[PDB]
Amino acid sequence: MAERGYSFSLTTFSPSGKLVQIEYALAAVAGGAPSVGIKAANGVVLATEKKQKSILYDERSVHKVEPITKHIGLVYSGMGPDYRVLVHRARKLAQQYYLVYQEPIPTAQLVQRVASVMQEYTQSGGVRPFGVSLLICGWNEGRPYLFQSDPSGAYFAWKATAMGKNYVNGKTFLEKRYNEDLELEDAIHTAILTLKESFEGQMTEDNIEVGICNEAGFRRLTPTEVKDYLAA
Amino acid sequence: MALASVLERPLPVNQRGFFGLGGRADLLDLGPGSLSDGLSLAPGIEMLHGTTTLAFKFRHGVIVAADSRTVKKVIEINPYLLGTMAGGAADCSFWERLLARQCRIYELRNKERISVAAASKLLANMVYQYKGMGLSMGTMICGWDKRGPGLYYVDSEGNRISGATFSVGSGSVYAYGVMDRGYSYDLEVEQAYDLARRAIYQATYRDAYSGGAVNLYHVREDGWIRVS
Amino acid sequence: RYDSRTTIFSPEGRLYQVEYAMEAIGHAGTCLGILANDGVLLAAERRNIHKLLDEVFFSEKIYKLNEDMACSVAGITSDANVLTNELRLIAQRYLLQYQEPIPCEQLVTALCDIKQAYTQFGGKRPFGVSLLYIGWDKHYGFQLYQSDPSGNYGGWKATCIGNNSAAAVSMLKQDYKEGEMTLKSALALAIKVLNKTMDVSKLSAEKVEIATLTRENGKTVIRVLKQKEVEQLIKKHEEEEAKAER
Amino acid sequence: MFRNQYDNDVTVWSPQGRIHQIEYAMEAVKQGSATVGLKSKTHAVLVALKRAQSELAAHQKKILHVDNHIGISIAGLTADARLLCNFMRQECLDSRFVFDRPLPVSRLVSLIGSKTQIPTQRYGRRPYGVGLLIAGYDDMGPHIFQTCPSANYFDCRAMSIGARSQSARTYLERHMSEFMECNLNELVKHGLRALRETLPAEQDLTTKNVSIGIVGKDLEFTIYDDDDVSPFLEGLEER
Amino acid sequence: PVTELSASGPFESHDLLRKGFSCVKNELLPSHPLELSEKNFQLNQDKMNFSTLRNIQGLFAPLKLQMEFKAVQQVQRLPFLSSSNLSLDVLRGNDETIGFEDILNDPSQSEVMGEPHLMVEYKLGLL
Amino acid sequence: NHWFTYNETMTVESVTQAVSNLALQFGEEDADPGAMSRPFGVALLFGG
Amino acid sequence: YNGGAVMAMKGKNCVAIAADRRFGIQAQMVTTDFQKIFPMGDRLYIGLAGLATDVQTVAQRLKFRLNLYELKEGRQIKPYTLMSMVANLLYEKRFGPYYTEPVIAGLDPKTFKPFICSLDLIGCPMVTDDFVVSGTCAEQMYGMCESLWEPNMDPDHLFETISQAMLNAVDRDAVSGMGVIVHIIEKDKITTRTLKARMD
Amino acid sequence: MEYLIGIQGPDYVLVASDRVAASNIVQMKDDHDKMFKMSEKILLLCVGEAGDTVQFAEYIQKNVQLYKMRNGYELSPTAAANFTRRNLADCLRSRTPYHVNLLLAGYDEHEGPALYYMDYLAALAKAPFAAHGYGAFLTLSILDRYYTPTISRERAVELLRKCLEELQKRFILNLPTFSVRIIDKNGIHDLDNISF
Amino acid sequence: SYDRAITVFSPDGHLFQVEYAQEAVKKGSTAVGVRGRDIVVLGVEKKSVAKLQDERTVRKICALDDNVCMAFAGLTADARIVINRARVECQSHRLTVEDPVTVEYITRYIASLKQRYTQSNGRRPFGISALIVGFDFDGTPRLYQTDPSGTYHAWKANAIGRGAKSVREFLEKNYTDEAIETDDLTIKLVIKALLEVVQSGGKNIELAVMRRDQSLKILNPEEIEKYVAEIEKEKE
Amino acid sequence: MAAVSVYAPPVGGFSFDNCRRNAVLEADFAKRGYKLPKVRKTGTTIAGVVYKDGIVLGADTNCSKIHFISPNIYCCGAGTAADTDMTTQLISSNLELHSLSTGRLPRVVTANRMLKQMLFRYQGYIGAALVLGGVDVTGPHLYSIYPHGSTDKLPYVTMGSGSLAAMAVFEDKFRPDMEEEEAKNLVSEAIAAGIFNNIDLCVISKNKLDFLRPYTVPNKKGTRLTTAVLTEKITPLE
Repeated sequence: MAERGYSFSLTTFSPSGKLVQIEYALAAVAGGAPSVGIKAANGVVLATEKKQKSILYDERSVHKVEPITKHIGLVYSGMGPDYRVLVHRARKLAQQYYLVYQEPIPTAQLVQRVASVMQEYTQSGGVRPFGVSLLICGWNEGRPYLFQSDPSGAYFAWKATAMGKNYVNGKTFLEKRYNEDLELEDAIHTAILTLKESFEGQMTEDNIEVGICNEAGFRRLTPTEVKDYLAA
Repeated sequence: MALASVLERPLPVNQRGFFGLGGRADLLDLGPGSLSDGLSLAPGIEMLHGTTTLAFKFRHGVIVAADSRTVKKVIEINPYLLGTMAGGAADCSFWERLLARQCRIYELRNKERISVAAASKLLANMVYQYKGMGLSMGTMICGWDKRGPGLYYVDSEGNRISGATFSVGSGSVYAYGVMDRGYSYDLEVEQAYDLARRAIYQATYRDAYSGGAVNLYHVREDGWIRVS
Repeated sequence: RYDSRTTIFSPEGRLYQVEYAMEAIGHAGTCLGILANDGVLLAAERRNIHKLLDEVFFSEKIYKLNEDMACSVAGITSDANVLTNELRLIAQRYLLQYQEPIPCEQLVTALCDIKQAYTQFGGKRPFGVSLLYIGWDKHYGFQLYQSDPSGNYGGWKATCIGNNSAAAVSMLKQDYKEGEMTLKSALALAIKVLNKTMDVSKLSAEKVEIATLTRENGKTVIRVLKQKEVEQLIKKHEEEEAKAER
Repeated sequence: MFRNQYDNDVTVWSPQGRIHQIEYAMEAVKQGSATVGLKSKTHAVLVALKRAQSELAAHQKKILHVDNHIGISIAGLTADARLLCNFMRQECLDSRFVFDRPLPVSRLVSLIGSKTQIPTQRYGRRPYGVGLLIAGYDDMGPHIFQTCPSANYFDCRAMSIGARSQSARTYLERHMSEFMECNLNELVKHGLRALRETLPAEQDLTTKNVSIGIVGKDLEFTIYDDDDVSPFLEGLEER
Repeated sequence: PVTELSASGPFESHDLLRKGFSCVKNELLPSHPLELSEKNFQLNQDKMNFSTLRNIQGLFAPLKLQMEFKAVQQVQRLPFLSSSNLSLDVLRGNDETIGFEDILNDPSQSEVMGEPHLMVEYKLGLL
Repeated sequence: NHWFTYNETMTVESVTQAVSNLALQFGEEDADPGAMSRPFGVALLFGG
Repeated sequence: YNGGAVMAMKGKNCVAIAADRRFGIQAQMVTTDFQKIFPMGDRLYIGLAGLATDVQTVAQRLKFRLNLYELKEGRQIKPYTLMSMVANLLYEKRFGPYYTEPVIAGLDPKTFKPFICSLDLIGCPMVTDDFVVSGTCAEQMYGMCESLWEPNMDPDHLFETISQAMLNAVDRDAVSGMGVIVHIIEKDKITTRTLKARMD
Repeated sequence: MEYLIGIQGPDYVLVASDRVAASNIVQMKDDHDKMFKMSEKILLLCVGEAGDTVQFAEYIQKNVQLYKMRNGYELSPTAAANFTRRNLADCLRSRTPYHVNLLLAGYDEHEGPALYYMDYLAALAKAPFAAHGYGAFLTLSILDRYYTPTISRERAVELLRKCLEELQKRFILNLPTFSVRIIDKNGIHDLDNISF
Repeated sequence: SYDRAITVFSPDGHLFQVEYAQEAVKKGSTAVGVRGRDIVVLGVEKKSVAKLQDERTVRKICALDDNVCMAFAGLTADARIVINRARVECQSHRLTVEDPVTVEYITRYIASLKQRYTQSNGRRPFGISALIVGFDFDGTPRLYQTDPSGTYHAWKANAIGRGAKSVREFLEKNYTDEAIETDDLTIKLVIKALLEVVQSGGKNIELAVMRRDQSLKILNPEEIEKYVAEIEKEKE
Repeated sequence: MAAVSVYAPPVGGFSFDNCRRNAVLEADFAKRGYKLPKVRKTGTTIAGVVYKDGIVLGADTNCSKIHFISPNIYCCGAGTAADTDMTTQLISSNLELHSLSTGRLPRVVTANRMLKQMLFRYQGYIGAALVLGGVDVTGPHLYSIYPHGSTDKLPYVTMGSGSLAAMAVFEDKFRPDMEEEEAKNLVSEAIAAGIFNNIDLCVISKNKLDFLRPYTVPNKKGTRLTTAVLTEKITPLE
């Protein structure tokens, strides 16, 4: 599959205008672990599937659902190291915004700055795109936000979405069950169900990760809280 | 070695002789009598100084005249361009040697001679770059180009004045006076006035140090001449 | 001789990578700009029309750059974000230095110099973005420019970029009346063209965003039409097409 | 045949463990014209064959002056020889400036070795295509050094480099047992006979095609050319 | 009194309209004690780190750090557009600290930027 | 430059040597940017 | 040289910002009569007392940053955020400051709650809920503002009080050619009045 | 010992400047033009140091002309005033003591006349009348006493003569010949030198 | 041994990438420049005009200073870059030496910029050729031409672009001293040369003249049509 | 716009323009009595002690001189007001980044290092003299950082105008391992002895602070707390 070398360079358009090395970076996202974001009427839900699924993992060590500030939180599907490098950058950008304006960064502003970093990585040559698509959940101005930034650096505002493996079926599932008036609790139920759609066997509180964002701010649910949600 | 070379710093650690926040650093600063001679681009308190000069434009040229003689009071920039001295001797000589270098490079490139406006402007730029650093120039660029006779006063303080009568020095006040002239003086009558004016300086002195005749000059159309 | 770099001419003088960059827009949504006697407009097709997409910033495609200018991109979206940010920066830098709003063609020229720099130095992908600018300045009045990935701009009285730009341009060239355009007739023509060139679906005031620029009492008014007005324009067009049929 | 992927760059090791651009640079040395260096107990002479297209041109300047005690004879690319000669001259100046004494020949040659080793490891470079015969005189006596495109240097009793220099080296190996007690005249004659051995049986050494450079205990480095070589060539028996 | 007039050879040429207002008269004594300490701070910090690496570990350590810095700084954005220095910060260790260079006088909104081609070919050493 | 520094005319061979120092500096592009990166495609004939 | 004097007071759902004007003056040297109060928004103003050149530079750079912020965020700036932007700029000098000292006086475009502030030349803000003063006459300006300010004023009482404080502060028995310009920001309108002491 | 002065009328701007370039280490005729033509309808009057003023005004002139060449139209008097203010601010901070006092006069078809004062610290102020140099306060007091917005070109010239003669009264000095120029919808016009 | 690299000679000794940039020049609209006695004229064909276009924005004749002018053929974006650099250089030269650029000085600068871009195979040459007309400071009319390689020459009349060969043949056969006596004859000779490649003439022709001591003046379509009508009358 | 005079991209940080201009201008104005604007100072008594399981930090008041750096670390400042504000804000955001990566609540030594190295970098030209104090897994730590970049780890410390009276009170009545009330009263008493010719109090206690739960971002709120006329003109808007 080497279209005259249009396939191997990041800075070469194909004769049809495609950039078929940024869509191969979108195939790294669509081969990552499933993620779900559901923007309820009073909060956002970020549920993902953990790759650290065996008993030998310290679960106070490394997490896939991360906070950026008190009110913004991320999940990803794709390549984990790229996520970590972008997460530390997003945290720095949020703190620079606070230091300048004395106000927490809005979700849209953070998404824009992170997407500009990703875009930079898709244009030089001698470098490689990011293999992660992020979901950013935030709460500003009494209004939830759910965004998605893909490896190309093009972000989208969503009501509900699904990433990672089996995300077309996940989005089809979400379309049939999302309604705007959904409350955050029913959103958590729906997000766990959408993960349960494309999941490799029995789902425990220790092989999925959930993080919510409401008025009180972004918070990652503890394994007991996820256990309680799964039991219902 | 190849890695430090691929890096192209050069910084005093990726070298040889580094033993702290610096050390010998490839020769403890010791180097060579230059790496490049000249022929390429690359505490002494007793500098020398000057005294009295005229210059007027004309109908037939521009006429420099200086307080006799020894010492030098008029720099001979090139066959078609003249200049006087005031202030530091080294300053005037060096910066107008650089100007003559520029004028000759211009003539070689463009196949026509530089104009007086351009030459005086180049000099004014060169000495304006180091304004306030103690350069002492009082030159007075005169020549003849496609626009006719040219006369400019260029200074180390950034001044560059065009004019048809200039005078620098001690007898300047008496020499600018006595400059009762006309743009249509005959050549002999012009030599007359410049002689008389340097004289009305020295009607209170006589031949000696910065004393002698008048070191007269004359910038014709085909280059200057020395009248006497 | 070949098309692997932007810094290589084919043996007939063609820069093939720039031509491929310009081929990316023909996929993007149809952006349309029309110049009238009393205003300018930008009609843009809402490409992202999925069910679960959120209600977003005041416009997906239309961006404000000044008090006096707006743009409407078509092509790669991330490059477009970078370019609109730099447009706003360029305009504020002109205002800072001269204390006057930037004239429209000077902004277009500056951005197109940026785009050309990316088509000239090797190891840098050109911007797959074609922009469409509308504005007002004290020199030339209402202006409408276009720009393409090669950094190559031009001023128009009606132009289209994006999907089906050629059919739209043929229709505008047939129906745009030079000198006798008002903003209402320009809006009617915009709906008509943007209808006949969006024939993948039936036109509705949820797949189009329209922004008009006018001058009211000495200030420019960039206004993005509300969803309840674009419906009225679409009804006016449908009733007109019913009358013109029988 | 299996060699094409591994010989286009000096940064590629061939699966036999060989850099091939280094060997091709050594060939570039062989493409010059023969020059000979030999030393006695008191003198170090450099003899070179000049080509001038055989008519209408001043011959190549094949023996160059580096310092009062160092001179070099070149074979190979001329641009590289000039770059290396500029380096040698600058290093000799630096030694005289900082330390007031003539730079030792061995130290200079070591510096050349490092300088010419860097291109044979780095990207975007090529080895130096010139080989030198450095004749020096310092506190340790006469010296003859041979530098290579591979960045190797050798301490020689005598050496010939260039095109068809194997014949000169055969002569020098045959006759090196008597070089040390030779005086200047017959040492230069020995070098001349070796250089002649690098020629067809018909051609003979003339003043037009022979350049000589002597350094020694009393001499500073002097180059003899085009009419100054006549005292040395007059006494050279036929072949 | 700085000496150094290369004046042996003060033949250098400048672009008058682009040099702006340069005053070599006062370009020998910084305007503030902190002017150069802040201008060259990442430079001096790199030099301090390379010096300690050299003195403790060897030539290889600064060489590898400089080689990584050179590599990441080269897949970048053309100089007339602001870059993020994401990989360079991860290498230098500034991915989790905010200094005053980060919040004051933001480079992303410069208030002044030159021509694209002039800034690119100045970075290339062409003037 | 030679006239400025030494107050005399540069000889023919010295001019040719300076031009040669400029002309032999190709390849090695990432060492002194503004260098040439290929041989000059011109032969000169200095006659003086 | 006289830097000037800029003042701000709070009323009930209304703010006032005032500065002196110098009606009659034929002074010389550095500029004296400059523009001090700049609209930074629909209901947001900044007063800038100090060196005239630095007042203009600060106003222009502030408008640069504010225009960029409002385009990127698509929202009208808030008074406290303007305070923080002004502080960030002033402090990015800090070693060589701008000789200007601002006051922000505006209305928040959500609840139209008054906000007043005053920074120094390197940007240390002081947010009070009664009045601020900024200039070379801060001592008697403060005394007069303390003596006259009453809580929960209305637009007319606000105008009267701020005019009295400015006039009787710059007084020095020298209100001759001394003017006062007063902007009264309210939820509905902005009323600018330029006034003189009756003595003249 | 420099003098600048400007009077703006309903459709014209009248400026005057003395012709002395003393620089008294050299003897020369006055002849000195302190007004630089930035464009077809803009004048920059500059007084201050020797050499530092001509260089600054020429830099500004080249940048104004470059704007015209690139853009096809000219900078307005206000945009040229603000560009000058920014550049004088940049030059005043690069170049230690740098006293360049400016007075920009101009005309715009869609803005009318425009006079701009600018002190040695680069604080631009649009003014109806202005003056720099010696006795500036006294000229300003006279102008303020007598300047009316609808003043005529002839009356403005006569008021200018009043200012100069009344400065000659208060200060017993030479008062050299003053270049006088006017800017109206037809460009810069030279008027007769005020000489006394 | 091929093209595809800017700095690689072919075994015949050809740098083909520069020659392909000149191929890029040979596709642009024809630009004709004629040097007269006291007027210098420039004319470019308006190839495939679109009715819904502001023609002010797609002009190919530009003023570099008050005495120098320039028309180009090739890629228009490269031309915009080169033109604006030339404008800055004209003003900078005036700042350096006070004198207006001679037309050769700015031709040399433009060629040096193009020649900088023909080095370093990490850069791309400018695919434009320019016709720089003007008047020197002493009043001599000039006409120069640069090409992508960095090579410039002085001409009496010239054509660049597509159909430059036919127009240059016409100019050689028709440029005499009797075609230059008046300003009008120079203008009509440029229009006649352009009518050799332009179909439906007059509306596809962009004239701009520059008389001595005067600025560039673009001729509006009315004046151009009057000149074309005069030409057809002179055809009889 | 593309300025012609720009070759290299601008950078960020402190500006150092106006430096020579301000030097000449301040020398000129001081020779005429013109009173350029000055910076605000916050010289007031700030004091702190370490009791058995925490620290108490105190200050004078109408303002708020006790800054927030971490849920477990707090700071008082004397010197230039803007300098203490900006210094503590920058170190607070750095410690937020540090804690948010590590998942641990910060250490007082980390804050001390950041402060002292930042204050050393700006060679005493940032006038922030601070009384840092907090509580980590290691225990209560009290520091006093000085504007030139020198710290001092102490059991009790005082700064400001009444520092000598308060230091005398501390040397009189400080004992290792006091109770929260005893230490609170001692800090208040030292401040009061330093003011007489209200008092803020920050109490960070070890048993009000969990160092085993993962760190989560705290929520923040904010700070900073006749004659007749003749109206010549009026102009309502909107």
